[PDB]
This record gives sequence, C-alpha cells and structure tokens, in this order.
Amino acid sequence: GSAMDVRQSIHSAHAKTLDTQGLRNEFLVEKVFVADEYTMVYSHIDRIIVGGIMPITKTVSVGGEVGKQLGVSYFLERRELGVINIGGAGTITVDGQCYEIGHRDALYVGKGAKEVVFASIDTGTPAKFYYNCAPAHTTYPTKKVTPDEVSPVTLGDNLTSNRRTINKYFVPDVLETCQLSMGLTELAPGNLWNTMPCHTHERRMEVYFYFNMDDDACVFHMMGQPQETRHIVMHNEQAVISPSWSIHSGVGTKAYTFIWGMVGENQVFDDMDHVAVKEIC
Amino acid sequence: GSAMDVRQSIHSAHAKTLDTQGLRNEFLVEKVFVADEYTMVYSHIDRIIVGGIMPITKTVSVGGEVGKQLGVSYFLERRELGVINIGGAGTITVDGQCYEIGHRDALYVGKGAKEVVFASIDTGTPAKFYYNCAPAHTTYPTKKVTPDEVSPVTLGDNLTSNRRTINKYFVPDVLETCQLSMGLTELAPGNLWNTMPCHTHERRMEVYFYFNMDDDACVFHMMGQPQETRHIVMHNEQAVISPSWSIHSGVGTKAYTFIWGMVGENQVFDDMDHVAVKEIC
Amino acid sequence: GSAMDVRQSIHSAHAKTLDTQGLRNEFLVEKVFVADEYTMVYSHIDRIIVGGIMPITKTVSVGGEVGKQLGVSYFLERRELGVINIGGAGTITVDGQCYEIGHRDALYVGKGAKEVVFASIDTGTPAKFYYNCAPAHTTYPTKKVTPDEVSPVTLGDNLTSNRRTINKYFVPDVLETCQLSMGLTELAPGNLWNTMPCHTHERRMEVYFYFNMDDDACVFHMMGQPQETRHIVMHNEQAVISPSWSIHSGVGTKAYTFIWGMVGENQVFDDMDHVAVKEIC
Amino acid sequence: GSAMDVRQSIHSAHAKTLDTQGLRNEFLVEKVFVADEYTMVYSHIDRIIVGGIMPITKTVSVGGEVGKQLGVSYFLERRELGVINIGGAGTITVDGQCYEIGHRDALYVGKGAKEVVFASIDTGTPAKFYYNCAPAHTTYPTKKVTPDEVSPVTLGDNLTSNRRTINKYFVPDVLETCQLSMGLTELAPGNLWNTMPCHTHERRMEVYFYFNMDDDACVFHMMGQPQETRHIVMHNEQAVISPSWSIHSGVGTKAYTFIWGMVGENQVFDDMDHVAVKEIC
Amino acid sequence: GSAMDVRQSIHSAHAKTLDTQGLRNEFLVEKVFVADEYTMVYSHIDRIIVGGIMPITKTVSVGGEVGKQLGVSYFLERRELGVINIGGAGTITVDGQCYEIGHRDALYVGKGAKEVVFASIDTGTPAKFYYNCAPAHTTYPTKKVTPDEVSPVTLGDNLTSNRRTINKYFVPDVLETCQLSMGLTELAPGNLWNTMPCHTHERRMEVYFYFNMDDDACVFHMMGQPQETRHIVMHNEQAVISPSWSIHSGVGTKAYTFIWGMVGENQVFDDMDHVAVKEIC
Amino acid sequence: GSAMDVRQSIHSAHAKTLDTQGLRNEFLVEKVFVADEYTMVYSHIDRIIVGGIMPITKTVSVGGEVGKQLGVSYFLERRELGVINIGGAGTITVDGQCYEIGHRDALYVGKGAKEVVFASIDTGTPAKFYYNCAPAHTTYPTKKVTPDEVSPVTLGDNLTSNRRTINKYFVPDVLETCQLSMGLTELAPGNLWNTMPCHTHERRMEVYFYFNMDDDACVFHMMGQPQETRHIVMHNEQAVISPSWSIHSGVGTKAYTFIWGMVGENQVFDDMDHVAVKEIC
Ligand SMILES: [Zn+2]
Ligand SMILES: [Zn+2]
Ligand SMILES: [Zn+2]
Ligand SMILES: [Zn+2]
Ligand SMILES: [Zn+2]
Ligand SMILES: [Zn+2]
Repeated sequence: GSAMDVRQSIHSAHAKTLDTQGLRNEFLVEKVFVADEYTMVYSHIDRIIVGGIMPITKTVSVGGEVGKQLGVSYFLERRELGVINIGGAGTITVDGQCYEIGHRDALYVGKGAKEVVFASIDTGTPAKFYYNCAPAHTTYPTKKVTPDEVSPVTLGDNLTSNRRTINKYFVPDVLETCQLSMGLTELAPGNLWNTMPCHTHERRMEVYFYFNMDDDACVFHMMGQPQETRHIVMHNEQAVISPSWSIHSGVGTKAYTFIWGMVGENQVFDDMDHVAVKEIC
Repeated sequence: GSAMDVRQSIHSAHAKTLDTQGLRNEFLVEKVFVADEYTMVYSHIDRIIVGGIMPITKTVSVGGEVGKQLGVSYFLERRELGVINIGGAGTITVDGQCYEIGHRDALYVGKGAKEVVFASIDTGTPAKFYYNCAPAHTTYPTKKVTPDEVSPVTLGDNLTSNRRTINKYFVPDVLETCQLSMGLTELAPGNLWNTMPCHTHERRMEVYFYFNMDDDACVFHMMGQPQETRHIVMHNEQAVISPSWSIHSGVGTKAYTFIWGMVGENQVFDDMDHVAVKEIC
Repeated sequence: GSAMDVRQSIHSAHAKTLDTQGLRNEFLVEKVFVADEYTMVYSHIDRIIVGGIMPITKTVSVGGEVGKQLGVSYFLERRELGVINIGGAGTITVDGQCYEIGHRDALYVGKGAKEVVFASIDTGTPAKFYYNCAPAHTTYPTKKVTPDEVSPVTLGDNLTSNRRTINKYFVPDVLETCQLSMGLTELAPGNLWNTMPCHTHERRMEVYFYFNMDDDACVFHMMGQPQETRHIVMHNEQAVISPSWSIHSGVGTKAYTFIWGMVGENQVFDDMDHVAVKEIC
Repeated sequence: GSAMDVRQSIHSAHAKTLDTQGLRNEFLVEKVFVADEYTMVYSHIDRIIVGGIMPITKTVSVGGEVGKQLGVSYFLERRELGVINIGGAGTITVDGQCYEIGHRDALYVGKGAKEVVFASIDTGTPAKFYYNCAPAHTTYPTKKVTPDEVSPVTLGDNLTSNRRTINKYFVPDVLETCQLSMGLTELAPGNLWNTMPCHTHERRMEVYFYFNMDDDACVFHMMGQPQETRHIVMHNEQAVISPSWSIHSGVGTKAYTFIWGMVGENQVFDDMDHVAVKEIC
Repeated sequence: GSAMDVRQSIHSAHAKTLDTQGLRNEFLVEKVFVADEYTMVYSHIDRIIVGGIMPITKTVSVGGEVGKQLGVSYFLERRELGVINIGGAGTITVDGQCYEIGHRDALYVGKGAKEVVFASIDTGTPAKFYYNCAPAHTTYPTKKVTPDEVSPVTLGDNLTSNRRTINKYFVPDVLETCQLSMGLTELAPGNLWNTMPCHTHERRMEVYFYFNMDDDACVFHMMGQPQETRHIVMHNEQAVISPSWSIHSGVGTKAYTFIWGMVGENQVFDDMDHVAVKEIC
Repeated sequence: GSAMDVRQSIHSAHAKTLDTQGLRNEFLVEKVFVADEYTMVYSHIDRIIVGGIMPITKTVSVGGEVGKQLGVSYFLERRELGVINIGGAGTITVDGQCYEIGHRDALYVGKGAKEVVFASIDTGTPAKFYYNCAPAHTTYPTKKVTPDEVSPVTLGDNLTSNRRTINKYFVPDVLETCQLSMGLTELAPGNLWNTMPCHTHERRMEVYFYFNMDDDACVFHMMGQPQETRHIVMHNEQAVISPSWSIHSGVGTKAYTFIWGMVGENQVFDDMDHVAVKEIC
C-alpha cells in the first residue's frame, strides 16, 4: 500500500559516529506535506507515527488499508491521533462525524475510530494537517481543541532571544490522552531560541516540527547527549525525531513556529534532567 | 535507590558490528535470581522491564520507591505486571490481597496496584518469580493463572528436535492485558530447538528466559536479521532481549525450558514475517 | 586452466571483525559438486586443497594441467590424495590401474601418481567423490578403504543429541599417510550435535563437509576462538575451512552426515585443547 | 622555555570524523588570558600565532626567548604583530618606545621590533591584550590605532538577529600590513548571529575570539564545509581556529563581542565563496 | 580556467592511516611535464605552488588568468617564483625582458612581475622548466642563476651510497628571496641515497622533484614521522610534497637527480631536528 | 618450558591496515642471538620455526622438551633442520655424532634425529648458529655443507647497487631435503639491494635474516603486495617473515649480508611471479 518511511531506534554510541547525512537519514523528516497525499513516518522510538496531510483536489483518508499495514483492522484500532492544522480551514470527519478544523484548530481522535477523512475548504489555501500518532490501550473522547481552550502564555525576553507564546493543545489540563501530548510555540519576530536551557528525559521522547519559516531561513536543531551535541540544519515544514537520551533545542536564522509532540511511559513533564547551557560549554 | 540495569535501544547496523562481549553487554541479562532480592532490567525497546524475585529469609516488595525511579508515585501506576513462578510454592500480596502462587502458577497484576509483596513458603525450595512489566494505559483485573486454566499443546517431533509442550499464560484466550503476553515452553528430553522456523515482527518485541538447564549445558540463542545472524551462548536462568528487527531462536546442548514475554503495539501473533531456515543458508 | 578458488590464511583478530558475508567469503565452500566437473579450493592454511568430482556424461581427470597450475609436472607430484565417495558406485583409475569405488568406499592416492581419472557407473545416480589433498614428501601405497576395514563406532546419546556412528577411513590404524587423516560421521535421526565438547589444535587444521541433508534443513557451524565464537549457516554438500586457532562444531536443524579432513605437522589426535561448552557460556 | 600550544593543520576528511572533544582539541583555544602571563598557540594553518596577555602585578614581555623557540633571534624578526586591548588602559613599549593603549585601542608592530613589553595602568582593571601574529617579509611602520581612526559601520537588523557594529582596525584603508587584518564586531543586545550568511575562502584563514559574554552564556560556533557543518560550544574569552575549507559563523545565547583575525596569500576580502544559509539546509 | 590540482594540508594522525593509493593521492604529483602546457599543483602546506612547463610548438605563459584564479590581478602580484631548467635551452621573458635559460640555468622572478612567458629554442629537445612558487610580501630583483654562480660541492662516499654533487641555486649566499630556497642534487652513478641521515623541521616544508631516471628505475621516497615512516614509489619526473612533521629521504634502484624546494617562516637551514637512521630501526 | 614466540598467519587485507609497530609485531624477529640460549619463533605460515643459538659458557641443546611443546616426542621427530654458522668455529652433535662446523659451514639435520647439541670452540668468538626448521615426512641424511662444496656465483653490478656473491647451501644441487632450502648472499661494499627485481610465489614462503651490519646502519626491508608495499626498518641480526602474497626485497644504508630460508609445497625456484620494479611505481 502507501509507502511507509520506517526509522529504527538508535543507541547513543552509534549516533555519535554519524556524519551530517547520516544524522539526516536517521532523524530528519524532509517532506511532511505533499499535495493530495499524506506522509507517514514510523519511528521505533516509542512507535510514534508522524506525518502531514494536505488535501487539495481530493480528500485524504486513513483507516482500513493503513491498519492492515500495522497488522490490525484499522489505523486507530489500538492508537490515538493528535492533529493540528497549520494551514487553511478544513474538516476532519471521524466515522461520519464532521469536525470543522480552522487555522490552528486541532483534533484528538481516540482509539476505536475506524476511518478519518481529511479535507480542505479552499483549494487555494489548503489545510495542512500535521499529526502525531501513538499506541493507545484505552479510548478517550475525540475532541476538537481551539486556540481559545488553550490559554496561551507568553514568556522569554528579547535579550535572551526567546520571547515566545506557548500554546499547549493536548495536555492533562485540556483533555485526557493515553500518552500523547502536543503543543505549538511561536517565537516573536527577531527571537530565535527554543527549549533553552535544554533537557533530556529517559522516560519520554519528543518530535519537533518547524514551520512558518521564510524560504531563505533555517533552524539549527541541536540534538545529542548534552556533552556530545550535534545539529541538523532544517528548513520550512520539516520534522525531527529525538531519542530519549537526546536533547532537542533549536536556533533559527529568523523567527519561526514549531510544534512539539511527546510520548512515553508517563506524562510527568517535570520528570526530566534540566541542562544549563553553561554545562555544555 | 535499588540498582537499575538500563539497556538502550539499538539499530541493526550497530548490532552487526558488536563482538561477542558487545552482544552480551547489550542483549544478555546474566543474573536474574538473587537471594532475598529482586533484579530489574529496563529496556528502551518498548520500555519493558524484566527481572526475577527469589524471597528466602524475607519478603521482597516493589512499590513506591521503584515508582519514584520511574518518575511516578508507584511501580504499577502506569504499568501492568506478569509473573510466573518457576520455583517452589510462594505467595504474592497485592495491596493486602494475598494470592497463593505455587510452582508454575502465574499472576497478572493490573495498572493501579500500589504495592506487591513476594514471599516463599519454604526457604529450602524458594519461589522463583520471573516477571515482565510493560506500560499500561488501561486497568484490567489482577488475575491468578494456573496450569489447568492454560490449554497445553504438544507440538514438534524428535526428528526436528522440537518436541515440546507450549503453555500460554497471559494471552487473549485467557485474560485481557494492555500489551503483554507471556508463556512457558518445555522441550522434551533430547529435543533442543525453540522457535524453529524463526520469525521477526516489526510491531512487537520478545524477551526469552532460559532455565531448568544442567550446570554443564548451555543454549546457543540465535539473534539478528535473518541474513546477518549472531548468537549469544547462555546458561541457566539468563534472559535475552530481542529488537523488533531481530529473530529469536535457540538450540540447547540438552533439553531445557524457557519463558517468552512479548509486548508491542498489537497482540496479533500472526502479524509476523515467517522465515524458512533454508533462507538463512 | 581450470578455475582455482584460492583462500588466504587469516589472523584471529581479523576474523573476529568479519560480518556474515565476510565469514562465508573466507571459510565457506558453497559449491562442491558440479556435473561433469571437479571443483578445487586451495587454502593457504596448510595448503590443503578441497573439492568434489561428479562424473556424469564424461570422466573427470586431474594430472598434468593441474600440476602446472601448482608449478610442478602433475597434480600429485608432491601431494597425497584422500577420496571418499558419497554418491553412486564409480571407479577411480590411477595411472591405468582401475579401482572400483562404491557408495562409501574410499581411495588414498600416494605421491607420485601422475593421472587420476574419476568416473560414474550409472549416470542416473552418479558418484560424488569428495576429496582433500595435502603436500606430501614421501610416497605411501595407494589404497582402497571400504566401510568394513574401518570398524565403525557408535557413541553419544539422544539426551545430548549426539548419538552417532564414527567411521575413520584414513588414520594410522588403517594405513600410512604423510599428514592427511579423514573420516565420516553420521548422526542418528533426531540427533544434531557434532564435535561437542569442542576443541582447538595449534598444530593441525580441519575442514568439515556436510551432506545427506534435506533441502529444508541446515547446519549452524560454530567456529572462532572459544570465547569469540561465530557461525556459518550451511546447507547440503558445502564445506568449511577451520584455522588452527578456531573451533569446529556444528548443530543441525535435522540429522546429517559429515566428513572431516585434517592435516598439520603431526598426527597426534590427542594433541589438542579440549573446551568444555560451559566455558563458552 | 615558555609553553607553546601547537596545533597541526588538518584535512577536511579527517575533521569530519572528530567527535565533540576531538573538535575542541584541534580548533579550540580554551584559555586566552592568564594573570601576569601570556598565552601562545601556534597553528600550522598559515603559521599564525594567537594568544592573550594580561599584566597585573608585573609587565609581560616577548622577544629573544620566544624568537629562539621559532629558530630566530627574536619573536618579530620575521613576523608582524596585531594587538587589540579589550581590557583596562595599558601600555605597550616597543624597543623603548612607549605607546599608551587604552580600552579598544590597538597596536600593529612591524617586522624587526626586538622586544615588546605589555603593561597595565590599573591592577584593578588590567589591560587584556589579544594578539594575532603572522610571518612577515616586509617591515611596515609600527602604528597605534584608535576607535576614532576606525570607521565604524552599523549593519544588520533585529529581525535577522544580526544588528551589529563593525570596527576594522588592521585593514588596507587604515594601514599597510604584510598579510594580517583584524577587526572587532559588537552585536547589539538581543542580537546573536555573526558572519551570517557565511562563507569560505581557499586563500585565507580566520581565527575568531569571543568575549564580553555573561558567565551563563555561550556561543555555538559553526564550522566545517558548508554541507558537513559541525559546532563548538564556547564560553567567554575563548578562540577558535578555522581551516581554509571551513566556514566560521557563530550564534550566541545572548549578545557578545568578538574579534576576527585573518591571514593568507592575499588581502582581497571579496575573494571568497558566499554561502546562502538555504544551501546548508 | 586552467585546471588546478589542489592538495589540502594534513594531520600526522590522518596520514598514518592512509594506504598506498591514499598516500599517492595526497602527496604525489604524477604528471609534472605536459607538452605545450604548464601543470600547477597548489598545496595548502605553506601555500606553495609547484609544476612544470614544457613549451614545444608554442610558448606557455602565466599571468592575468592564473592571478584571477588566486583572487588577484596577476600570478606574481603577491608571490615569488623560482625556476630551474632541466631540459634543453629555452627563454623566459618577464614583462618583456627576455632571459636566456639554458640547460641547468635558473631564474628567480620577484613579486610584481605581471607576465612570464616560457619558450623552447629547439622543439626536438624542449626546455623543461620546473618551478616552485611561494607567497611573497616584498619585491626582490629578478635574477638569472647559472651553474657557475652556484659553486657546487661534492660530498658522500660510495660505501654509504651517497656520493653526490650539491648545487644550491636560490639561497642567501646567492640572492635574496622572501621564503623560497631551491637546489639541485645529483647522485653519482651507483649511488642511491639522498637526505641521510634524515630530518624534520616544524617551521619549514620541502617539496622534492625526481628526474634524470631510467624508464626501468624508481625511487622509494621515505616520508612520515621518524617512528612511523611510509614510502611512495616514484618514477622519472614526479614530485612529492612533505608536511612539516614529515621526513623526506629517498633511495633509488639506480642513481638519479632531484631538486628540492623549501618554504616556511624562516630560512635558518640549521633549525631542524636531525634524525639518526639507527633511531628508526 | 622454554618461551616460544608464536606468529599467526595473516591475510593481505589485514596486513595493509597495520601501522609501523603492527607490522613489526607480526613480521619482525628482533632478537635472534641470545648468549647461552636459543631463540625460537613459530610461524603459522607453513609452520616454519626460526631462531639462533649462541653457545658461550655452555652448550645449548634441542630435543625432548621442545618436542613435547610440539606434541611429539622430540624436536625433529617430524621435522628437518637447516643450520648455518655465521660466527666463530663450533660443533653440532647429533645423537652422539659430532660435526665440526666452522665459520660459514652449515649442517642439515634430517627427520628422526633425537637430540642436537650446539657448542662453540672459542668463548671469545662464539659460534652463531642461525636455523630454519620445517615439517618433514621423509628422512634424508644429515649432511655438513661447506663453502667449497657450494658453487658461489657473483652477480649484479655497482650501477644497480646489487653486486653480490650468492651461496646456496641447502638446494637440490647440493642435497635432498623435504621442503627447506637456504642460502647466504653477501653484498659487495657500497652495494645495497637484494632481491631486485622482486617477486612473489603463492606456493612458497621465505624468511630473511640480516647481519654483518654496522651499529649505525639499517635495512629498509620492502614487503607487501606489489601495489601495496610497506617496509620494516631492521638492524643487525634480525629476521623477517614473508607471507606468500608478499614480496621480500631490502635496501641497506650500507652493505650487509643476509640468509634466506624457503619452504612450501614445491622447490621449483622458477615457479614465481616476477615483478618489474617499474610496475610498482
Ligand atoms: Zn523534551
Ligand atoms: Zn517473536
Ligand atoms: Zn579439530
Ligand atoms: Zn572568513
Ligand atoms: Zn627538510
Ligand atoms: Zn621469494
């Protein structure tokens, strides 16, 4: 069926020997949005599935076929889905129930949903549905989350180039999920740093997706163990997978927006090892 | 805090470069049963936790402290436990509820159980509780499983040295679990091969535990991708971790018994890639 | 002239870094029997030459041409030859003297024989002459050895899966040779292990040839230093070269038969380092 | 003799295999200013010598002894020196001629000067003389360069986090030198990027020195071939050597100031390969 | 424009891992003389440029175009040139001034010369102009040097196979140059060794060019650190680049002649580390 | 038991990765003559044993104990010995039979000799017995070989620095041996090259022993495949082992003498691959 980009899990000792292209081949997802298609990358790190869906002349659906590829009857038979629309207004129909998902609206689809259909309202400005999918043992209600219900928080300062607005869509304070959490953080114009100071967490893993970047800009995404850092240079609408032993911080050449997705054996966000940047240098 | 042996996940390209000791350091658990203590190995491959508990002069408990090591309040706050006793009669008390677990009896403890205490009835023939623990999002009832509740099946033939009795303890036909399944297979005297022909399954992983072996015997456990196989020579009461891209088949120098534990994103046991041994050679 | 597959000698430190294919390229002889042809593999480990001859529509001979390839006048000008027929009845003619070599009959040809011609009696069930050839400084009588003159010995036990019958064809008790010894060992149905416990011998080297195996079976041939073992998966009618620092033991998925050939600076079979399997694990 | 830290030249194929510590060992100068001493690093890349001098309780001189270490009679017998004071007011006496070098004043010492003595006016706020020294075949006049003699130019913008003031001290428009050029660039508060977009120049090499940074800040200095970039995390008052095949661009966690030094076979600053950041990603 | 063979600088730790071809690719210049063309090899080790010019049917000139390749207006705008003719009589015209350069005559061209034109008097026995070019900050007079003005010295002894005649063309005793020195040494018939005992010099580098060798002869050129020597097998009219950490000595299979060129930060020829051959063995 | 220096056989792909010390560890025998002792090196390349014996205050014998180390009853039970005395007059007693072996006299001891005792006539000028020992299947008569029994041949020329006198002691024209041949070649003063042009022979191997060299001299012994040559720098009285795939040619810094020993499956000295030195370069 549809092509499935599979990434293996990786040992820190192996990762530290990878050259530039080697790092990209393992951790970088270069193509997230493809017209009238959905992309799908399967990571053996917590078995999270990441991708993008951009419906233009036709709808794009996931269900039976994808499920068979996963050894089950349908895609979400034993999985939960988190979707955030960074493009134009669209709709997501779950087993017949249509949800209007506008710019920056989001939708969490619980375990048990048989078919999910994505569509764009205007072909001129198509919806760009970014998603993260994780194994789920229990069914929680499918829920639409708007920027309102999120209650954004602006932190940082120009001097530390981290003035930004944090929007947490899928977290305990908003709704119940099995293990998936997602949020969107927008750096203010002229501000470049995200996740600083950095951190690592043995019991959870994160995937970052960068977007809303000018064609001539990029983000130097920092990864690796604190004392053995490496970087991947990324451009607009690309995602990066972070092993549990790795940090995940980035600095752009211009301001940008990014989405973070996190899974693991717990949802204790303070269960992490904070790393002061001075320790790195 | 109690020592926690942590094993990282590993890429097939990395594993194929490991020498004999390297393979042992990564995949082999050399000591499972330690008097009056519990052993615990954490594998980043599906975050399964495995070990053994052998109470002799005192009971051994797991609960609050172990939970703190996992960033939670107690061991099973977000996990399920599967235990099989291969030693003498003992008991397992879950939050005050005492279960009599004799030789070859087993106990599944669901998510939410706060403290589990293991004990042996006779210090001369201590219980040997082998356990596998996996993340769980749903709470299923704690349940004792005995041999007469399991439907034993004899398969194989002497000519193929695989005459054996299969005993599936934690499987869909017996009880509901989130992702864990476990069983015990005993080879008839003079029969050496397990999991032959072999297989691999991208969506699940298994851990094998070998026991009931003479002091002068061993098992050559075959692992690796089908076309890049390797082996680890193991002795009595040792376990081996198998990545999803790896096979897991062993041949002893004498008959033996082993327990398999499996976790992953589905419990579709037929969702695998069968590998005819003739393909390997 | 005829193609000659040459294998170099190898250092233990080099061998331990070889991957699956690397091990096969160095030590495995994949094609031993080819219709109306003879195969010839030259190993710089004691300069032993191994191969197979399967005459069907024509006879196959070795003599002048092969000798020139070795820098001499004829193949056995400074070499001795040991041949064992594992196929249908045939004949081996040495400088005009015809020897009837039936199934499991053997022939030792001493230094000085100028031409050796191999033939099959029935094209439907051709002779399969397996041979080992070694440098020889003195001429010993050409001698036909039948399964009678061998006096077989049955050892082992089903429990250790090594019940087998040992047939030593070319050994001091049967005839005089310069340095070559050969024998045939047949495992009883349902028995899998050969050369266990294993051993190594600095002053001699062995070559194993596996046959009489079902098309769906294989043998996991164990090699390498005792504490750094590796394996080569082999199928019907394939041979494997063992360096002096390496062990040579194998376990099949079904019973099989194999021939061993040994050369070196002495024929003291007890001059070896025995290795208890428990030492390996 | 005074300790001389010697760095070899390096091939791009070699540099791309270096791990974090390896990169630091080769290209990073971790200690530049040491009380009452001078530091000295010799790079086989164009044989440039770099270091710092911080006189506190006594003067620090360079002359005869250093010359002997270079196989000549005195330090500047065949070399030219460029010094920039980033500390408190001080003086530099060249063969008896005393020059008052205040904060941000600089001094170029031409070939032929026998002894140079560095001093600080106030021990409470010692002068911090950063210097770059290169081979010189011609004698140009020793010359003091002050800020009002330099033509400061403000470039960049907050949106691209590169708002900065460029101060070129030793350049063709100011004075004549054999091959050395040096300048000081100060990023405005909240601006982090230097040398963006980046470049490479086969015929020249540069050394960057970062300072005026808070104790809790650092600079991720980007290096390497454009398609094989690496980074070195540096802290206050540390320098980095850049091979001709490498880029040199840094981004801080906070604003900072840095000095660049450049040598080579020409002083054609436009003789370089411009690299658009979009090419890297 | 004209092809430019660029060689990077190299670290001793990198060089010691290079195989035979790797050493040749880095240090050997296989083609020095090409009919009606000039060859040009640029080494990042002191930025010396080496090559050969053999005019036959047309003159060969260097000037504007080559200069542009170096980022300047003309080849010698910031460089000095040393040329030695090992072929038939020719002429070298510098900015209109014609110099007659016969067999073994030489010409030093100082910084500032805009165009240099090479020509041969007889096409049957063309001039073979070998040159070395180095960065130069000051202009010294262009000067023709004949074998007379050189005052040759014959040293060595047949017993040590180093009987030879040394001819130093460009050295302080003959003329002033910025950093370049060159000479020609001819081994007597039957004498094979050059530069023995060997040496190294951190502050200078040398390039050796071997010629006047029979078609069936070669020179085993020894290089590398004294305790980690390697060799490059060379034939008639080939040059070899030597890093500052490397020795440069050679032994032929027959007598030969060679030219040495040296550049660096000083012209103190006794500033070196002598190495007794007994130290090497 | 007496120390036995054992060298493994080696693959060309392995040998080409060895650094200077690695090559020495594998192929070089640094100490051959030790006062009142015998040295012994065992090479798995044809199982040749080499060493030296220098009796000063007492005799040195080889027999029973050494045999036990080889798994036999006595040293020469299945081996032949070739000895050449390069020191002062001495004697060699074989099972009671005393042979007077003066300077440059030699002795071949055939298979079956039980004990060999070496002695020196004058302690002031001790005998220096260099020996090569190889497996032997046939018993040939023990025989003393003197210079006047050898047919010396002078070859080479000063122009090719290979003027030398060849003395073949153990060869077909002198006596019968199983596989061993040995000779002594002395270069005339001022001549440095041996075995030039070089060669390789798949069916035989050689060991070279250099001596009569001044304390300030050495020999650059060339080895390796023709297109992947390496060298080992040796001093007085040191030996070097050459794999069948390797060349063996040396060039001294002064004249010297050397002994070659050769074994293999044939004694056809013309059965080799001639390599023109021009092929190497
Ligand atoms: Zn994180
Ligand atoms: Zn499995
Ligand atoms: Zn054996
Ligand atoms: Zn630059
Ligand atoms: Zn030199
Ligand atoms: Zn040879």
